[PDB]
Amino acid sequence: INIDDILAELDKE
Amino acid sequence: INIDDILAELDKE
Amino acid sequence: FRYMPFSPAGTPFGFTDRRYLTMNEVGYVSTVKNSEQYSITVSFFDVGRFREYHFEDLFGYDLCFLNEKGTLFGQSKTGQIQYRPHDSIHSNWTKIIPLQAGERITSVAATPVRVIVGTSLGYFRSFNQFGVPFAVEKTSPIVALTAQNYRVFSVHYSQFHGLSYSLSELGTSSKRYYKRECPLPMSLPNDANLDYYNFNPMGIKSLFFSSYGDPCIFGSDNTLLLLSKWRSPEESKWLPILDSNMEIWKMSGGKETTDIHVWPLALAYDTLNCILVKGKHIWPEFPLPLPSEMEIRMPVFVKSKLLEENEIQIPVSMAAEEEYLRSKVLSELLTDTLENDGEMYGNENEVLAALNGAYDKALLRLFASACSDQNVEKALSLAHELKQDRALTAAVKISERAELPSLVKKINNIREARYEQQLK
Amino acid sequence: FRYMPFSPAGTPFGFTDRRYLTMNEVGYVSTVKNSEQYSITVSFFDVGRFREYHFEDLFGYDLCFLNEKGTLFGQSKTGQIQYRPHDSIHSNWTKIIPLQAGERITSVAATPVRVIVGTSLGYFRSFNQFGVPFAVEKTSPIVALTAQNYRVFSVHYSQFHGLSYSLSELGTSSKRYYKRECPLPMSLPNDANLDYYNFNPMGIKSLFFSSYGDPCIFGSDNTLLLLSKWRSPEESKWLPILDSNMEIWKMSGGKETTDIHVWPLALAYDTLNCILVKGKHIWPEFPLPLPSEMEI
Amino acid sequence: FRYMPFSPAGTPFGFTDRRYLTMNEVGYVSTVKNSEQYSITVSFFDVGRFREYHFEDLFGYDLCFLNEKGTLFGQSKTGQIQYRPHDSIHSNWTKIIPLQAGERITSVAATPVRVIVGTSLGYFRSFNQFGVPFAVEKTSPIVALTAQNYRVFSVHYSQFHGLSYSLSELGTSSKRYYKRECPLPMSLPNINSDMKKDANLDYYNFNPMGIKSLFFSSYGDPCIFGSDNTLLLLSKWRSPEESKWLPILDSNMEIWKMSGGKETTDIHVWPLALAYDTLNCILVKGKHIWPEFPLPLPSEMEIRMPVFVKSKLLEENEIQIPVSMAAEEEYLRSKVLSELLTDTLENDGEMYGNENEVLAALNGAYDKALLRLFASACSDQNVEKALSLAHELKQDRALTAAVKISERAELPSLVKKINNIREARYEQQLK
Repeated sequence: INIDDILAELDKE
Repeated sequence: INIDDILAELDKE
Repeated sequence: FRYMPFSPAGTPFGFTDRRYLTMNEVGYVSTVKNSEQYSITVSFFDVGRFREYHFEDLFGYDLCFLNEKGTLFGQSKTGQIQYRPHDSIHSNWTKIIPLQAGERITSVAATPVRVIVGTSLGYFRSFNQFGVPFAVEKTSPIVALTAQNYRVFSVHYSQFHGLSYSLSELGTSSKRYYKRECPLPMSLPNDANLDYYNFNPMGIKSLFFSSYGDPCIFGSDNTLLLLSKWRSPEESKWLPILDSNMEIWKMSGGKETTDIHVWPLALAYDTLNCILVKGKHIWPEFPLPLPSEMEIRMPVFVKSKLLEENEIQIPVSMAAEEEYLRSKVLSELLTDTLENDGEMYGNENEVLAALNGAYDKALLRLFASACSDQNVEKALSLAHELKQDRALTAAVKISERAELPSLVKKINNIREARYEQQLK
Repeated sequence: FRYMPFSPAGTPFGFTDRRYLTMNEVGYVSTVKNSEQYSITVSFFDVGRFREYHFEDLFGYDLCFLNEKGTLFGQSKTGQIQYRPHDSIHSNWTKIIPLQAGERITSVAATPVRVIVGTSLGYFRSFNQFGVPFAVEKTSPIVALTAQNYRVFSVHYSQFHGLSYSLSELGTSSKRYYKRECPLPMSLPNDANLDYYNFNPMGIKSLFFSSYGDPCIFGSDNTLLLLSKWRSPEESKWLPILDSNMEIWKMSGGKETTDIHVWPLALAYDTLNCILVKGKHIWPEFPLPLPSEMEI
Repeated sequence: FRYMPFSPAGTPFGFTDRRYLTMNEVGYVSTVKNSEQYSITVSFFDVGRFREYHFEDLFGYDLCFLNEKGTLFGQSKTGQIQYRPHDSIHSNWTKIIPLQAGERITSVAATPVRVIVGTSLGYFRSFNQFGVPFAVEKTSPIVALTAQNYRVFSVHYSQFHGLSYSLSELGTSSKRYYKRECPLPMSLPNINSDMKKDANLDYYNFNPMGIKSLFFSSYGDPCIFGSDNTLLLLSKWRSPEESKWLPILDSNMEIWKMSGGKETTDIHVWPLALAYDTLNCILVKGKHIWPEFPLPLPSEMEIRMPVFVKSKLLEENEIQIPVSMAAEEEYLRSKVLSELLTDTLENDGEMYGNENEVLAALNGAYDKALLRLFASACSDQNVEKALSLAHELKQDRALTAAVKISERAELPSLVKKINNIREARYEQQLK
């Protein structure tokens, strides 16, 4: 499972 | 430096 | 038992006429045998701030402590001490500590505002930076001292307990104990390096407060121990936060060495300032190498497992576990610092914020792997350990992508449960 | 001094190829030497509640701890541990504990919410029931561990003052110490039972929490020691609430018999759950006698 | 380790047939072997108040404690104790303390209102002056006890912890702890192999811990005097996190100073009591370090902070001390006593009726000694060190004195900085 896109979303918050 | 005279004043208080 | 004069990161003479008296993040102090006297050199790592100097030692100082404002010198047998401010603005002062029969000065320490002397009979003598005595105290025999601002970390030894430690604050009014002679779980030394252990029987290579003010110690097992929760007597714990032997092993591409050693200078947040000593002896030599940096790592890695997954490369899932633990510890420590003492350098709040971010991020990776192995129970437990509500949201998105609707609802319950507390 | 792998109420191999890893009120775990590996069996006393099972042991576990939710296994030299939940709903998990040179796992313990590993170098590693690490702590060398819910009772050894004990609680906030390496009033061992004192040199037959949350220990002097009022430092003392030598003597009608020995399993409010052992050895063999109960 | 019966300032028989059971500011108690029995004598230093008496001991009392109202006697093996009031108003009473196999009474203590018995198993048994028992308590093995009014200072020893101490109060109903088994940093005796033929070996067989005596000071602070001949006083005992043991007298150093800077081997100090700033003692002249018969007249030895070095004392030359060097010790000594006395008054109030005047004079000597150090710093052009000293001043009139000294030294920058201290204190005073 790739979550790199989800992790990036969390940083932008 | 001699301070005996200054010390005496403090005692009388 | 023979009490030996201790100084942080000091080295023995060995077969030479020179050694390091002490050593830390500020600089290093060396002494050379000059026929019947000594030549002492005080050097700095920040050449811009301070200027390296030297002088002749007619007493034979075997004790030293270096801070940013001055250097403290001690003679273990005659009991003569000297404090030398770095700036010429302030004057040097000299004192002779009273010593009973057989009594030796075992350790000295100095901050910009305090000067400390400990003896083998347990005499604890403190002064201000100008040599004005504050109070003489009797404790258990002292073997090692360090200090930072108004706080003192002392190591004691008895024939009953072994090693213990005390943690105190030298306020304006009186000495207050945070911790009084609690167990010190440092491994003792159990050879080519025998000269060192004759010089330093306890094997305490160095000890210090971290930059954020938490006590640390570095023994012969080459493991950095940090004292956690010391403000709460019943919660205080010693934490191994760095196995330098394991880090050296990883640097060497998983190969065993016998010629690379670590010499501890200081701990700055997450980085151990040290000297990497290459050679036969485990202590640094002349000239002193440039200081190196070694990031702290929780000792949770196995050599056999690290080899299979292949400088050694660490798989993302395995590195996430260590990063989670490392973040957890550092976050807890720094928060306690901020909730009690406040800031010291000016970036603690930002460090803590980034720290908590790395914590949840590492945790989410462990969560993803648990989802990958269809392990809903383990994943749910991981989600409970999340800090940010935004991380719980991220966890939900991962659960959805893993097609685990049962997990999504349970995590959403956690979110609602936290929102519930927000309405109170 | 040698750090031997400890488990509650464990027995030595002796001249046989089988022994008991651990033993308490829940059940008993045994291991048998076979041709190339080992065979571990987990059995229960309340057969109506749990399913007895067995499996091949390729690693050679010599450490074990059993609770009402699962069984914990440990290999002292390779640092390998495995947790097996009693239900099939929950997965087994295996993990390897880091060990420096000469470091051995000395004791393990588990609760429904915690997994504990102690070493000869004094490393205290804690996990949850899924293997997620929570903390790594440095203490005195650990020789024995036991746990109940969030509470932990550990026995430590020092070169200087010998045996000591700590009592702590691994709460949701942080680990709190109620007792920190305090004196352990237990009597050290003072022969056909020579294999046992080589297997367990400290003579600690077992240790556990009572049903009301009090630390108990059962040494070689066969006396059940109970730590009472541990929540209060001023009035915390150990109470010899049961000399099993006396209770046997009463059952023999006042006749000194060297045939019967007591093997402690648990403390349950009013009685001591145990195994009454008849034979040369002071430890139970196969088959395992029915559990007995001694009044306090 | 063998627990030996302890009594304050007790001496061994040695190679004679008599010894002192106990000894303090009130008087001394001796016992003589009388064929198959013993002759116990109770003597006093105030012959005007009390009358010396004696009696026959058919029990072999090896334990004793003396106070102003009565004398307590103890038998370590049979567990028999007896309390004998000095005055005839109240009767003597005898009790038998329960003892297990191998259990011995290790120490007894008595005040006019409390009687305490400690055993080798750590049993702590207390009574009132009439023998009415309190609850029985279990603690660590007790090796030494002392008491004052309702408060008890106990020393404990195990093979686990070493030496610890407790400080408690025996109230009407129960025992309250100020301090419970905290570390006792008293130096233990270092006995050698040449000590096996030493003349004083007999003492350390009689008293292994080397605790020559222990007591409350007249102002109520715990003190102890071990084989290193250093008086240790417990400070800040009302605040558990602040409690510290303070070395306030090196008697070896004082003897050396008395002897005109000469090393001796025949003069020893036997501690009786501490009265404010003076150690009441016996000066023992001879081979043995404990006093014998007949007993010398009590001496007085003023306490001195151990900050003097022999080599520096010789250079500046009974040994004469330069005023500047004596000022450091006097500042420190006044600082300690002032801190101790202040805590006493703010918690217990006066005891004798002149403490506030004592404290007032004390604070006067403190600032006065501090000003001398201040002057010396001014003399050596050391403005920074002088300013640090000025911050330690107590009286505002002392700050004024510091200003005048600064003016005479022609240090105007120092004057302004000291005046700031006055201003800074006035601000805090209005809050």
